[PDB]
Amino acid sequence: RVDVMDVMNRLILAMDLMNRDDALRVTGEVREYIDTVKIGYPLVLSEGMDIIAEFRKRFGCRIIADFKVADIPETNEKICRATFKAGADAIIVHGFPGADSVRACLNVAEEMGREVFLLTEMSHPGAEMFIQGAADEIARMGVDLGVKNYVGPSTRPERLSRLREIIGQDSFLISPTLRFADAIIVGRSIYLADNPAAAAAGIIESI
Amino acid sequence: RVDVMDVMNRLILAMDLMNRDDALRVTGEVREYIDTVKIGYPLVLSEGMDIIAEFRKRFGCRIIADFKVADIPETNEKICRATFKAGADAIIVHGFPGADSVRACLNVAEEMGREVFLLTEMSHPGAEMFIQGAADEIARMGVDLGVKNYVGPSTRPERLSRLREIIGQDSFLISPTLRFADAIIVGRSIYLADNPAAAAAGIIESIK
Repeated sequence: RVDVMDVMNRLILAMDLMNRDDALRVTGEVREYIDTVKIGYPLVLSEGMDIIAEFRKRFGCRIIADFKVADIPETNEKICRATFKAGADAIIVHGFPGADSVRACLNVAEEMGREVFLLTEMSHPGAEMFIQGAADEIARMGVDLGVKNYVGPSTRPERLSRLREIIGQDSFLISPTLRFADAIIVGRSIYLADNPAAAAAGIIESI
Repeated sequence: RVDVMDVMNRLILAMDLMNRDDALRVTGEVREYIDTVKIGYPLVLSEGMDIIAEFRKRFGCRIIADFKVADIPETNEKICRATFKAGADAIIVHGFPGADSVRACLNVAEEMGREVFLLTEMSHPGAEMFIQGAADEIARMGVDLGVKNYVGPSTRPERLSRLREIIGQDSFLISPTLRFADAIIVGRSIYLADNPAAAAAGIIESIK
């Protein structure tokens, strides 16, 4: 789809290592296979937000900030602004705090020319308690607000098809499958592999 | 209560300013009235996590990291560990992602001798959609897991009474009232005032 991001090889690296040397080194080993990297709080809190600009300059990659933004609207605005100022191309935001909290993020993203990904569901066991039951309504909330980028789980394929039905065929969907999602997110299988390149290149072979 | 934190004057400063100079300056202006300061992501992402240790050293204050932790268990562990290593005395965690996500935080806090605050509810308008309906069950989940520190909203007094009933009389409850909560959180009324010290001192006079 032209109006949503192009992710090289439909493979997003979840760079969840917490030290700068390893994150930069392991990312380097697989740089030829991916142009989009997802980073989260453990890395940025440990090493500083300046690491975002570092990735983009050293590897030329898009950065998705997996910050699971989940505050009140005013605070969400400030988190998004700081994150985009640091160079992030996109930010992942929770839907459970409701529509105004999501809209706050969309406002800043539109202002600054960046993207919001709405996290519709999670797949860790505790997600059954509240998240699973809210997933469909959160996805619909996103659609109603004009959200064009979504994160959904891959552990249950039939959940991905359901998400697709809600968000439509054109919105961008990434999942941690490619019949429904536009790109897959892979972390450990790559960054822990004794040969990250052998892991990455292999995954792209199947894709 | 002896086994939960003593907050000076029952007043927590929500230091939500985003630049280091102002945050340190305005905090300095009201330093004698508070020993517990809540810091969030806008400040820490803008200025670095090193600012946490700076607050504790310059003001001798306790720091609560209002990071609204809301990830999977493994990632929650790492966020908590990084935050505690940076010197935070406590961290605020969402309950919506469920019990294992909360327990991950509790594990690290117990290891490192720090505290987890469970956020049971929020008071912005959008909170009605999903958070309001989950609040009682989240508070009960906290109790069942041995959580001793909670954050609840104050805009609805009768919600604080309900929360207090669930968590019992001894757990520590903070809220943005003092008949139910152990301490109140104040931000803008203090840090955005021609004379923050006048605001802080005044608030403390009402508390008796």
